[PDB]
Amino acid sequence: MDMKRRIHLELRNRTPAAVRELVLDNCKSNDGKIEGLTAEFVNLEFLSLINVGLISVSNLPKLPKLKKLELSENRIFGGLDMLAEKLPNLTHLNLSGNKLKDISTLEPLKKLECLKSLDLFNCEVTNLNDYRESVFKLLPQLTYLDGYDREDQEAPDSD
Amino acid sequence: FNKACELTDSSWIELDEIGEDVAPIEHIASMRRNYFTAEVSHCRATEYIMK
Amino acid sequence: MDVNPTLLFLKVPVQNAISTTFPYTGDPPYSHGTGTGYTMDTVNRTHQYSEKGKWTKNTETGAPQLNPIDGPLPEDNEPSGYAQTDCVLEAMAFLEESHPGIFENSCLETMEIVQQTRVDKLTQGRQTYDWTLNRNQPAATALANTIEIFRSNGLTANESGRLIDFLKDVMESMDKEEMEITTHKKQRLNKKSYLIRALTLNTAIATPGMQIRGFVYFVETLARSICEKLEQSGLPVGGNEKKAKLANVVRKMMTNSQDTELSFTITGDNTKWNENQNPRMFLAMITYITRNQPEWFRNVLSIAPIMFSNKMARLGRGYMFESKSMKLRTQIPAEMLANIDLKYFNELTKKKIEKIRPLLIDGTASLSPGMMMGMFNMLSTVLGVSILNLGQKRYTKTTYWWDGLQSSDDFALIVNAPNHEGIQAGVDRFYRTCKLVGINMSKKKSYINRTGTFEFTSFFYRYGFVANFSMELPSFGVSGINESADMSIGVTVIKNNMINNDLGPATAQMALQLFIKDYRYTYRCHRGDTQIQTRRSFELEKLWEQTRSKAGLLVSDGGPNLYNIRNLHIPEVCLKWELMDEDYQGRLCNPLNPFVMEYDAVATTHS
Amino acid sequence: PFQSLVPKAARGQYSGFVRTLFQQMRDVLGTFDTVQIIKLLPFAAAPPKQSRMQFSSLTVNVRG
Repeated sequence: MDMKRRIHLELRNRTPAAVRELVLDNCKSNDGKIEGLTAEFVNLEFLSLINVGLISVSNLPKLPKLKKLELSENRIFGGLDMLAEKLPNLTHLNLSGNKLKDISTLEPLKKLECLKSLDLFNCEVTNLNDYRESVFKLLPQLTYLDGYDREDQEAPDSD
Repeated sequence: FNKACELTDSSWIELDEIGEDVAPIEHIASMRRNYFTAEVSHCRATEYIMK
Repeated sequence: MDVNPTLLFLKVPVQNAISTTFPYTGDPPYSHGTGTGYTMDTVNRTHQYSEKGKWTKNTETGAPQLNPIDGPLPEDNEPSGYAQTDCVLEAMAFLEESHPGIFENSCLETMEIVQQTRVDKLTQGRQTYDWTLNRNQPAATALANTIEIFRSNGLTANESGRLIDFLKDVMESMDKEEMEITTHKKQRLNKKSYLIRALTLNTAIATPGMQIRGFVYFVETLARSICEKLEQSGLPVGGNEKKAKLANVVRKMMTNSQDTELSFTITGDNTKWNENQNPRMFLAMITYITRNQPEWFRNVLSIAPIMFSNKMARLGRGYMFESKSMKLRTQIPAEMLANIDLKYFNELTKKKIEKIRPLLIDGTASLSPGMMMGMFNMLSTVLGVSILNLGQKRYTKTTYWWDGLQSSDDFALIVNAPNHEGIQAGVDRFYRTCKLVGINMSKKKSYINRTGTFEFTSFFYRYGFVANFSMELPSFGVSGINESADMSIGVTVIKNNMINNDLGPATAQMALQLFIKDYRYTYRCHRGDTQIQTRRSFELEKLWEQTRSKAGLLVSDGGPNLYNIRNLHIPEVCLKWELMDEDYQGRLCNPLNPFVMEYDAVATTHS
Repeated sequence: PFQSLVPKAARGQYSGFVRTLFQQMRDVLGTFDTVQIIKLLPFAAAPPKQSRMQFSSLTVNVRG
């Protein structure tokens, strides 16, 4: 079941304007891009693209209200500049298990105003020295990187 | 090596005391040693040492 | 970031952060080079470097012997042991001329030393080969066994106690027609077998037997007495004093080296030092040092080279064969290398065995051509200094003149000249004059750079600053004798280590901290305040409660440490004297105990 | 002078902590212990920094 199918399977005869949390993981990508979602999704605030073979997020929809996006287990190697404009209100991003290999790749996220968490587990960029410090200086608004704030104090629950 | 050169949230080496520092050379030695021990007490290299 | 510690050298000169490049401070947990392979290879190499010599057969031992002295002059920039007797004698004559009376005074001092030294001085050493067991045992055991066997065979002059009498007994033993060795086993060795057993080295990768050591000691005593008078030599000294010599030499060659005279320093290293020095040449130079001297002195001093030049070598433990299709692990002793079929071994080992087989006698391998490491270390330095003395500008009769430092296979040569061609010619005269005496400079371990920076036996000199990294950090742990002795030893270690092997104040203090930690953790004597709960805590707690002057308690009585740099030479019980409670003083140092440089300390209840 | 002994790395995080505690003695009427004030007062003389840690022991360096 590719995205276009499961989306409708998850649409559940409920109009796109009335979805607030959509879960689409392990499904597929057309070739390496999200296909099936459309801008009519306006009430969505939790999209989970986990394990969907995804080579980029170029053709992502426009979700004003998105706040909890997660692209873990995919193979994004850049092109995150789109997420800034297309998800102005995103405040919880989960890029774990992807193919990011440089701090430069995370430069585009600097212009997201309301960012609160960035999970970056199992990514080749996490093997660097002064990794967390460099990330926290490139993304000053961040207050939880990988789960801990600044002194390795776990992020409080109920987020 | 990159991860072995990083700080941690712990204090792995707990050294003991030394006599008072009277001689100026003693003061310089104590200053160097204290700065170093502060910079290396919390570290993953010390974790490997103690483990 | 990707951390690259070497990149630190982009900011700090290398000689400043040179310590970074030394991996270990301690003996590594691995064995680098040893065994039958690395001994057979050394034998083959020593014979290869002298292959154009004269082959003879030793009448007594009955083993082939290679004599390269006065052999063909070298023709390529490769090691050669063909030392020329005329060249060595001329070099030593010039050394005597430039330092009048040096040989005479050294000979007189050594002669005085010979007639006094006791046999006990022969047990203050390291492992030694027992000709009575074909094994290695500490010096005292070897000496005792040799003396017992000598007495059992009728030789008893060693009872006098003088070392020279023991040497006379050794020489007499070498003449006996049969030696009877009875071990705590009854065995008899004919003249040839015992002679081989006394002319053998076991596996510094080789240790001489007990017969050789007696004469080696006197020869090296003469060598030390000679070296102490040569400013060029740097072997007999150590620590801060050595750091002087470096500066001194750089001062000598730069006094007025400013009138365009280009100065250049060669940081060098002699390739295969031990495998080119020829004991025949050491005899040729000892016969020159001991001229116009009592015949007995010359005879006693000429017997170490004589015994080396006929020396044999035991290959080693042997090889280990592993069959991975049968899961078998067998061992082949070295004695069977003379007949075992040459199919098991690999190609390189097969070639080694084939090349060494002609030299195998009675399981050993004749090693006449060259010396072995660790022996005649201070007599080799004299030859090197003599070579360094041939650049005095009265012996070159030219415009380039060299003079430097050498420490037995480590040297730094300063080659002042008026222009670059002068430097390139004064380096060639040294590299060629130094090949005639069998010394081979290593071209792949040296380098020449303008004066003001070099390296000499790990004493890195840079523009007047000398960094001393020759010696390693000593073990900063409890000795393990008792509570009182360990504190006295451990503190003294740090003190005399700071004095001799340059140790920083801060690192000294941290070493003291680590020592105190180990001390308190071995003998459970943690501080009274500290909450560690051991079996000895309760008693230490109560004693803490009832002492008003808690500062006076010994570190072993759950008290506070008081040792800083300024008071590392003061014993504990005398440092913490005024601070003790009179009753505590009486209790600790009561002569009614039921309990009671090294360990210099006061006696207390802890012993 | 007391601030010289306290570790630099955690010199500030203590202050905040201690400061917060003292505020909770001025807001919760009826709670006031002199011993706690005289114990933790010198630890609160550095630029405070905020953290979510619950300190069990404030460390001070004497003679190494």
